[PDB]
Amino acid sequence: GKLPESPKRAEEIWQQSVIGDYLARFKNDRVKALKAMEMTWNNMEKKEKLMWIKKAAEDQKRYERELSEMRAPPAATNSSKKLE
Repeated sequence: GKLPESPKRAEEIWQQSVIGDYLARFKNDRVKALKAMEMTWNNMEKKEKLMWIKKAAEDQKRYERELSEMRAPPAATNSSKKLE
């Protein structure tokens, strides 16, 4: 495929999700944002971490598809195929 996108499951769904409010607080606090997010993810365990993945992994699809599509003229019909 492509390039559509490429979520990132964990760091994607969540980072973008929080980093915006984390970077916003200090207006470029990223330093804190990255931690507040990193830590907060690891201290949690598989709970957060694993699940964060699926959020953007669940979202990653859209985007896989963008690509694949391409190549998935079939990967679209002949798979990419549909194809069943």
